Amino acid sequence: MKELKYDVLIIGGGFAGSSAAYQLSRRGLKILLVDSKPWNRIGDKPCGDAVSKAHFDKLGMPYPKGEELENKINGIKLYSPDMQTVWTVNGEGFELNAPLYNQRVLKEAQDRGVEIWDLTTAMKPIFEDGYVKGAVLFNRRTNEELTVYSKVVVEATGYSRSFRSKLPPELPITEDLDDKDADVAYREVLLTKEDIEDHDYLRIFFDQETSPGGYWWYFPKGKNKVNVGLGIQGGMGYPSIHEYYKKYLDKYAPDVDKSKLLVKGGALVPTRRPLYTMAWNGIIVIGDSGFTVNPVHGGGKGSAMISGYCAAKAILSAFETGDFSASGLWDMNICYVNEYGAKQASLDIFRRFLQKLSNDDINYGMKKKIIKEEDLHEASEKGDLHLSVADKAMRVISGLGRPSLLFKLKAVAESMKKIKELYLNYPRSPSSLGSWRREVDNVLTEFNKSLS
Ligand SMILES: Cc1cc2c(cc1C)N(C[C@H](O)[C@H](O)[C@H](O)COP(=O)(O)OP(=O)(O)OC[C@H]1O[C@@H](n3cnc4c(N)ncnc43)[C@H](O)[C@@H]1O)c1[nH]c(=O)[nH]c(=O)c1N2
Ligand SMILES: CC(C)=CCC/C(C)=C/CC/C(C)=C/CC/C(C)=C/COP(=O)(O)OP(=O)(O)O
Repeated sequence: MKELKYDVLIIGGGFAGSSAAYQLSRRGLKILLVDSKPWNRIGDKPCGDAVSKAHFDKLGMPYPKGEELENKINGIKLYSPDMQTVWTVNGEGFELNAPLYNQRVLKEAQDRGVEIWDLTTAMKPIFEDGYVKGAVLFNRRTNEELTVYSKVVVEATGYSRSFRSKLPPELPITEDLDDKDADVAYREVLLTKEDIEDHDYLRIFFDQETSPGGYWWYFPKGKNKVNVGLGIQGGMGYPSIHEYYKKYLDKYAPDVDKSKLLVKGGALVPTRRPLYTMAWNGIIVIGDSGFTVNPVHGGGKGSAMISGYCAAKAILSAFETGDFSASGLWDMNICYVNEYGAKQASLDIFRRFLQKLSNDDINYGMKKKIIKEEDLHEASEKGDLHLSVADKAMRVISGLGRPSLLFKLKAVAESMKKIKELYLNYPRSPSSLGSWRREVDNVLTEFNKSLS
């Protein structure tokens, strides 16, 4: 078959893959990006389409404009199980036309010298001499089966992780996902009968009965269009998520016109710390494939762009040293962990605590204001549950006269603090990965027991 040689092969053109291509463009490298979907459908995976504005600023990513920006977000209203207490969190964000923006990022990267092949699937990984040296592609637009060699393969295949899963199981880069470390999520976009009240605000409904292990959401895409859906924890034996959706839709979205359905569908969402290493010999993994999703609220498009940035940084370093080993690509880990990874690890622990709380716990916690918005902002943005804040909440929880998991909040804050410092001390070399990883596991397995 035909053989082509590139510097970098990016597999997957999602938020992760497109950002990696964008950040790498116009810097002396020959890049090829492939995606199984046709160009017009790239980036249409079922999503809430809600991304923070802060993510676009930090990475120097182009703002969504025109048709790419369906609705400006100014904050989030989150509700209690009994709908009695409503917290409001202010902050600017965007309700996106995800495929439209995703395709502009691709188009711009293409204008910057990056070659993009749509309708192309990476079938078989080229693994020779202990290294990832490319992949076998199938371009069904030209019906070709090409062999593409590369110094670095960027794995950005989403939750399916279809490429790296076909690699030898001895590679740390083939770490799989535990069922309970993921949520299944489903959403629909409908037009509403009446105009949406406070359409510049997102709505999040916490309820362990209507969405166990997750939550419901009401994300307005305009004055009369809303993205409504839910997420539940996998590997728990819960019935189909569409059963939960069909049963409790009217509670969280009574205003929607069910005869004006636009899109529908669902997918898997990783809710854990990232891969213990996101880089190995001749390969870097980003996006959902590298578990870059926020463990608490499930947002992963912002952190996918971040992983793409760090992937671009590490690859440029690898070429300047001519070293494409795990050691030569190790900056991928150091960069991402400092940017979002260390936060994920801390929120991984906090997630496990939240998922086991009862509706009575959440109702009491929100009504009695165990934390204020000042520390809530500090939480899901820095991953820090300050010990002074936990103490302030525990004094309120002390007023509870019934048994509850809330009484372990201080111990949770200490475990979060512990694993946070552990990730900030991420191994400087691949030869320390095994030792560090087992220490992380010990922290987690210990914590799982402390919640009982
Ligand atoms: C229902 C629901 C709701 C939400 C969310 C998820 C889900 C399922 N998320 C998470 C967010 O959707 C997700 O984390 C990001 O899209 C991750 O971007 P990726 O590019 O890694 O994935 P993505 O799946 O988009 O990328 C995979 C791409 O690679 C291609 N591909 C795969 N295998 C291939 C192969 N072998 N060869 C070629 N191409 C291949 C696929 O065709 C696809 O284009 C979210 N996030 C957020 O920030 N806020 C939100 O509101 C939500 N809400
Ligand atoms: C539904 C699933 C699976 C995930 C949803 C993921 C979420 C909640 C995304 C929300 C992103 C968004 C539009 C946030 C806007 C509101 C907000 C609190 C933004 C916080 O970001 P910053 O802009 O940094 O906040 P500040 O600058 O105000 O501190």
